[PDB]
Amino acid sequence: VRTISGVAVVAVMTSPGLMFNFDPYLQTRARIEQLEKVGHPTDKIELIIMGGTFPAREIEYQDWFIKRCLDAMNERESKSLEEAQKINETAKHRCVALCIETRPDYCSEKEINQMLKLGATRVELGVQSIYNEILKLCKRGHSVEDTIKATQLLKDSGLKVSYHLMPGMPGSSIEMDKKMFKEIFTNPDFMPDMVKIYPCLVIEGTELYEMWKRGEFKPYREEEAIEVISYAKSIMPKWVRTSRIQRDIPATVIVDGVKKSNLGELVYKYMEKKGLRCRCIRCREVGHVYYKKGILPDPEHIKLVREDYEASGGTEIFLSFEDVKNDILIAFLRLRDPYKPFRKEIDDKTMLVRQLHVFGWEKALTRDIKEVSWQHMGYGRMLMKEAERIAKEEFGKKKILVTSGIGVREYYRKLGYKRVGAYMGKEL
Repeated sequence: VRTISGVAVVAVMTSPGLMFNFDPYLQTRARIEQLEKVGHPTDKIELIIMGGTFPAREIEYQDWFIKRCLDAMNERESKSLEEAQKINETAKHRCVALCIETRPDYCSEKEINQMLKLGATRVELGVQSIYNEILKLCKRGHSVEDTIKATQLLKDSGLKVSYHLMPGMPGSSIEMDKKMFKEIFTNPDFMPDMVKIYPCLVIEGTELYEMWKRGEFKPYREEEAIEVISYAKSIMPKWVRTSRIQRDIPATVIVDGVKKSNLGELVYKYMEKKGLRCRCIRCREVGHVYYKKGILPDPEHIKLVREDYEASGGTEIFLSFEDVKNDILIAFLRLRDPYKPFRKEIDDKTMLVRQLHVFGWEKALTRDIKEVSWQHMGYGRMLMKEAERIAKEEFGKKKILVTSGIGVREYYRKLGYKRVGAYMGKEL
């Protein structure tokens, strides 16, 4: 069987899910209830806004949609978005993360301002491909230049950046896809924090369906998808987090393409056969290593580790606590020296804490030591202390701004941070 995490994922659908006529409150509440039915904790919630067009909707609609999702978490009505957010800072169901999915050409400064106002902590760009040939071929409404610019504006606003990517699009190839993944992790224009990967599928009613019928598009089968994703994972940097390889599309709607439901497991077994190692965040995090391999961090070998890389014109500092003998990731912090910020509260003497993650409670149903956690052991506070030290003593910055989930602001207050516009900030 699978694993129970301490963070509840609540994914909701915006208007043009079907059962609740896209009501934000009913979707959020129904998902929480459903999770409580099966004994999954719901005190910490990652809210995911699905649709990819949300940032293009009227602001009135966005504010209301997020307000009502928070109302369902707060279990009470609110007069406005801002009040629902204030209430949620101390509610029983805290919004610790808010991910908004969007097309890369709907990611202007104005839209980023609005997303920060909503409390967003992560933005998933519908990149699909980094090659303009492929994008025009499939009549996508964005360029690779859109993706690059959006990525930079997001990073320099302190937000986590996720790329949705599709191997096997029309016009592509196995080698071309492999090159795309190498470029995404070694070209500073890209360097995303997360990637969501799934091979391109043929679903009736899409342009891809039209191309497929014309004989223009033969989608990847399992073998091809496995080869590309296995390569991608073998080269993923330690600072990249991947999504569980899966899809919420039932096999009876897939005209052509990968139908089987265990693509992630197939990739894993292929990587074993070929001796391909995976060092990315999902592969090494405590809960996954315990579920997969039955072992726990060896405290004699837990160290603070640091890895730097150039991204979108600036410097990313990836700090982690890690069992370096067994290569197990316990916690990490993303610190950025920004490049060309535009937000009012970001100086040229400002460092950005874009993310702090301590892997916490986790009920591994398939192991005999069931519950395991690593919060309240000091790793988060030690990562923050190191981040402040690096910011002040190495980069000569004078203030540090934290991108904080609504429901996480209380944590940063305990560490001396105060609200600074959309962020939690501290003078160094």
